Amino acid sequence: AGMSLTQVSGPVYVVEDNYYVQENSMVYFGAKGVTVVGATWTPDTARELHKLIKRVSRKPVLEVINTNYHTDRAGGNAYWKSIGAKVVSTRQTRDLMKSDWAEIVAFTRKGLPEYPDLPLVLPNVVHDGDFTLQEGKVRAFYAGPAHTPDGIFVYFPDEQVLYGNCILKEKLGNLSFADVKAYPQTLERLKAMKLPIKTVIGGHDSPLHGPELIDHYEALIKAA
Ligand SMILES: C[C@H](CS)C(=O)N1CCC[C@@H]1C(=O)O
Ligand SMILES: [Zn+2]
Repeated sequence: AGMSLTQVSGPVYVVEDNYYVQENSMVYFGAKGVTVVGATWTPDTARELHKLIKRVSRKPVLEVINTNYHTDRAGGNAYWKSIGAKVVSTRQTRDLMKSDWAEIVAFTRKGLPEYPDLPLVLPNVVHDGDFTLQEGKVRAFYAGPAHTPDGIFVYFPDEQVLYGNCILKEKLGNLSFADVKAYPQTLERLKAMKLPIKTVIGGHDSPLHGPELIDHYEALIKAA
């Protein structure tokens, strides 16, 4: 399918969005409502994800998390706002989106001319630090700059799943916005947290990996 929504563990699902360059996002099906992790590429791709969500649960989509300011994590925002979902991010992500959205849209369209020239749609729930959703079962945190200055991780403690965002993935990928020297420092700060992790979901390439994906990418970026 153009997009798939698949259970990883209990309420924790992975989204494979095959539009444009494949990106993987996540969904958490909570008792009172649904949390989307990563807005997907466009308002149309967001609508496609919502269609899949409405075959699994009738509960409202409460919020979407922009895990960075880039088009693959924030492009769907207009759609999510249009159906009453809050758009959630860190202060830094919101700040960078405000200043740099035009630039990232232009960059995206250089490789993907078919990609729409999307207007800015900012997060409207903006956090000064780390934050949780779903009564602490969805835990967003910043461990430093990497693929972008602002990219965050999302951890699901009950299921021991870490969403890797654009930070963790199989291939070196795009380094145009990256802090290449900070990248391994951020991955080491992450590993120093000693989170129980059974599964890491890569934000690009094949989603399902073990905790070793962290060390895999760390080795790649040190050689870049
Ligand atoms: C389409 C490009 C290829 S460098 C891409 O993968 N982008 C552009 C912004 C979001 C995403 C990324 O770098 O993770
Ligand atoms: Zn990405």
